[PDB]
Amino acid sequence: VSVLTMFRYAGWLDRLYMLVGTLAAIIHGVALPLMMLIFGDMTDSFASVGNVSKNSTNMSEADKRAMFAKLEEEMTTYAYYYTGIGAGVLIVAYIQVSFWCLAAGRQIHKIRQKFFHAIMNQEIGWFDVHDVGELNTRLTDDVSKINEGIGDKIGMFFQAMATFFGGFIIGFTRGWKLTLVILAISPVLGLSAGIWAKILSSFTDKELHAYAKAGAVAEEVLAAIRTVIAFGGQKKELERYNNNLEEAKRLGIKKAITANISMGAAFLLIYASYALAFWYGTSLVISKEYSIGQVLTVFFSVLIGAFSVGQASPNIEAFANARGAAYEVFKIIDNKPSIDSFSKSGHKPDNIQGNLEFKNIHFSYPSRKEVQILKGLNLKVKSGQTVALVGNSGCGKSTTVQLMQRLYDPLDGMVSIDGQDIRTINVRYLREIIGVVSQEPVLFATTIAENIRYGREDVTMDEIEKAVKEANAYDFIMKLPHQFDTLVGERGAQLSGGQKQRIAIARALVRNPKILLLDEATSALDTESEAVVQAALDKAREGRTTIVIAHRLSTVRNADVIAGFDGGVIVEQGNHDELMREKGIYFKLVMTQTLDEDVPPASFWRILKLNSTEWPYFVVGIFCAIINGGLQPAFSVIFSKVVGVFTNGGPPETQRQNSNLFSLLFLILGIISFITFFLQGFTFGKAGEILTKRLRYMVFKSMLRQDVSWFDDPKNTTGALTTRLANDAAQVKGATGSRLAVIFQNIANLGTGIIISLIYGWQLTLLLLAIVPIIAIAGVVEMKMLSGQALKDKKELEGSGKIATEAIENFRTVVSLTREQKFETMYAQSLQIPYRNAMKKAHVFGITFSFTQAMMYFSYAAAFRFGAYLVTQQLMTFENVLLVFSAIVFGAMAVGQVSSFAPDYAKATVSASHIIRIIEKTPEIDSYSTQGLKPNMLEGNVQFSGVVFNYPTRPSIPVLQGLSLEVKKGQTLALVGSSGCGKSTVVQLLERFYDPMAGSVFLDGKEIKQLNVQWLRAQLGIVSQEPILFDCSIAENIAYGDNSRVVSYEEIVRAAKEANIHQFIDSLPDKYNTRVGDKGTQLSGGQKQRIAIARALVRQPHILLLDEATSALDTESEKVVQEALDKAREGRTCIVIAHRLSTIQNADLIVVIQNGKVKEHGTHQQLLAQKGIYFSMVSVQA
Ligand SMILES: [Hg+2]
Ligand SMILES: [Hg+2]
Ligand SMILES: [Hg+2]
Ligand SMILES: [Hg+2]
Ligand SMILES: [Hg+2]
Ligand SMILES: [Hg+2]
Repeated sequence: VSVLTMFRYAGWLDRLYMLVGTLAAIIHGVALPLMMLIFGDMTDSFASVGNVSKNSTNMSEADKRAMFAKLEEEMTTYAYYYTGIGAGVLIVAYIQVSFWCLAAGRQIHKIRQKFFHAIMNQEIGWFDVHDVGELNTRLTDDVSKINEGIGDKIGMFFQAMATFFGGFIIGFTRGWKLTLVILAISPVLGLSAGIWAKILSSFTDKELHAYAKAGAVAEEVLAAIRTVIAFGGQKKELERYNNNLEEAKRLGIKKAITANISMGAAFLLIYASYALAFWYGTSLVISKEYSIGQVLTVFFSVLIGAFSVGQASPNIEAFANARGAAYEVFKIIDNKPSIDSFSKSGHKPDNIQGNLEFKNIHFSYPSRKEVQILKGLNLKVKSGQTVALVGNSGCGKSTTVQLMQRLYDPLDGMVSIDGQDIRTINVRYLREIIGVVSQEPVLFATTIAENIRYGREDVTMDEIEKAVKEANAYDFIMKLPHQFDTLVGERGAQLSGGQKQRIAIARALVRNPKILLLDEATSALDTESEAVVQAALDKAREGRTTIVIAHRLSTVRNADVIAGFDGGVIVEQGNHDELMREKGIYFKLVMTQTLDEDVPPASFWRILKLNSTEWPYFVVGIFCAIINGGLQPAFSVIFSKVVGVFTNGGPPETQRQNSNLFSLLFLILGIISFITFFLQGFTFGKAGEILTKRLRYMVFKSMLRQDVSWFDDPKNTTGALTTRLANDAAQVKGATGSRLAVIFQNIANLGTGIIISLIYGWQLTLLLLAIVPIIAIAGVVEMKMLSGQALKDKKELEGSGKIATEAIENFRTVVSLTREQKFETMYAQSLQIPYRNAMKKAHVFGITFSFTQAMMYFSYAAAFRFGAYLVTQQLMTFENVLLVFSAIVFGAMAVGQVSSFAPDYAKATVSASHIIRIIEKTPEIDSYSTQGLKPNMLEGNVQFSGVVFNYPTRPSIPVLQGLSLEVKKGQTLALVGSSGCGKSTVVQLLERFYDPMAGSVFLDGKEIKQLNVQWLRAQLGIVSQEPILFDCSIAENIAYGDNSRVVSYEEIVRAAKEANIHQFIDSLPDKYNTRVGDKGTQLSGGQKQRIAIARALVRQPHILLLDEATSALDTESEKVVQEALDKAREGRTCIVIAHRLSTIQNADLIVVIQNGKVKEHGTHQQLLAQKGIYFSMVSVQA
């Protein structure tokens, strides 16, 4: 049910095609082991012919007859075998995949649409809670996981039955208690394998989790770097914790590693154990009873069974996951909560006109406990009027303006439109009949026209034309390029909020209501526009009855009535002069107011070269690698031997021959490998450890040392970098361990196979190598195309989903709801196309998969057939075919390798290239001399000449175009610019973060072009807007490890002293010892700046960069700090730059720079004397 069933609902000819495909799956699995059996009977006839071949030494002609007999005979049998099966799979494989999509396909389509409309209907809850972000995200993420859940489930079914029926059909049928010898030994061994192996496997995971914890404590902060570049470079705290925990769980999860290893050793040691009881119990039960050399088929086949239970397991996992996902957040999906609103049938007050009536309504936000903002409120408002709501402490005004749209049903009491109660009339209708314009005016990415059209679907540009013009929009929309068809460069990002807002008004204007709510509308907008905007509002509302809430008491006046609010609290109602005449709230408040990137450079064999660089040595590992390899073909022969030396030979000793080869198979594989792993995993794994550590280090310092427009002008977020660090070291480790499983698999498969290929008598050797390359080639080609379709669909769906987020992500739609389905509808179209395309690709997956299995039979058949070729009287055609199985199984061996161990190279090589380009870099500023700190360079006179520059992005021309100023010593360079850039760039430039594109500078005596950077920054009393401190105790922060500068206590005290942060230092728990506590949050920026300043005056500079420092503070913070910055200066030169146009008066040389070019300068009154620019600045300052 629900879980599983709801999970699998929706589907007539769906459910039917489904059960059909399941069936195909069934028969298919059954194919694999039937195929086993037949391999058996062909093999038996093969023994009989080899047995009499063994006898030989007699009637030659009867050998030519007995032989061409079974030859051509089983030759017929082989034919009908590849046939029956072969054709079989092709047909049914294609069928089970047609299961996959036909099913999941339609099933999701249905899902998809229900959810789209579902979300769009959850209404005010979809704001009430839900990250919304986390939502759309889940829309796609989950929807898809459902998909995988369905077609893979099919895969399982199929295998569930090749295992079930195999282990059965043969696991019993053949042997009658011998097949049980199977059941017995076999399933039992298989038991020890499953347990022990899986035991450690869980053990492994636990190892990996503890790893993860250590890796986070391997992270810490890595941002704020600007502050940290003027700091120097942590460099050692990072390494410290890094290699600490890493090494730890390195070798540790590396024991579980060398335990995954020790695990390969498990399953495999225990694999050859299989071989043990396998052959053992076999041989005994082959010299006594059931003497066939065909126990093979049986036991061997039951083995196939185990393997299949494996594949079945991952498929099942898939199912369950997709279930959990959909099903649970499906009740989140399907489910039709709503009721807090709806958008269907209802009541219709077509009387048009009427008065609003807020009657005795209490209400608290959706968040169950906040105060009932509307704490019992009554109000009424006549028609054609326009009422002003006046509040400030938030939480009310806006809200009544809220439910006046039924946004939320009234907690208690009620409201009435016209004369009926809001709740009673239908929504779509209400919402329409209620024009509304709030602050944030949002415009979807489209033409102006289309946005107004959103206001009203059907409607002709003649009406829009009217609309705009009515909302004074007609002018700009006309001069602006393209006209109404002009767009809106992705989101409402292209024009001024002023016009945005206007456009809106137009939108709502075509909606043409009878109620109009203006939520501060005009607000948060430039003054002049505010005018124009309110202007359009005016020409809009009187026709309509309107409730407006706002702060511009200036635009309040003309209120037919006002009401007193201020954070949920109704009081004084009435006309202006009345609420002023009251000298109450109105009057009161009235007077109070007066992460993408991927790069082309690869690294052909380079990270190999550099590999070994990132390497000490471990030939040892590669050593056993070679052995592991041989180990495999070895098996090929040891087995081929058994069967051989028992399918044709001398009677006595066959027990010892058996028994021997049996144990041989065990001791050999079992041990050798257990070993192989243990060892190799030890050495090579350790290579992964180190490589990754000495790597995270290498890279990190590369960054610390790096700098300049890296973060100075990036698109390499803190994340992108923490990312790089962790993920990349890992990956690379991968590129090296890979070179290892390379020499290895290599020798094994080929080398060994080829030698034994010599003993191959050129008729199979060749017979196969042709086959393996082709079937191998399939593995590849198939997976390839499978990816193409996967990604491309991700694209089409991306168009759709991208736009479905546009909506859900923009709820400021339900506002009008005049799009709803219309919306998700446009997306119904998009889908539509990717849907038809989906049915096809369904088919595709099928044909492909199938064709692969057809290769299955083709391969085998041709093989065994050709091999057998010519056994007329006993010729070069006999047992050797078993070594043929050896080279076929060889190709399959290497297959294990590609589909196992480290990341398919790839992502690892990519990651390598990446972390390599990053580790290469250009220090740009480590050491250097460019002076020798001469014991006189203390003057501190700053020189800026020519100074032309633009932070790399130069196309936006520079913000410094031919600049030149300077600053005497022990004094104060006053900086007053336009805004933002300019003041910053200057500072920086001194800090020589970015070097001027032309011209030069002299902190005193010579090219702050070429002066030793580290020293240049030795002196820099820098303190900016947003201070900051990494979490050391403030005593340490204070002690900002500028360099060798030791934590001079009394020094840190000197700072705290003139810092005036001492006020917190005197008492405040733990005093200096108090860590910034939680990275900061526990102290006002005022105190913070006190510390920053400390830091600085602790450095005992000579020059100072006071970048608008206090430009966000208040009273005694501001002031006291100016007292700090005060005594902080005059002892040294300092460019105090700011937007404190006021307190800037105490300046030595005040320069008025106009972004790029300096236009005014001199002393204050002298500047005013120069009535003009600086003047206007002071005249606006008022
Ligand atoms: Hg599919
Ligand atoms: Hg609130
Ligand atoms: Hg090895
Ligand atoms: Hg800038
Ligand atoms: Hg710190
Ligand atoms: Hg200053």
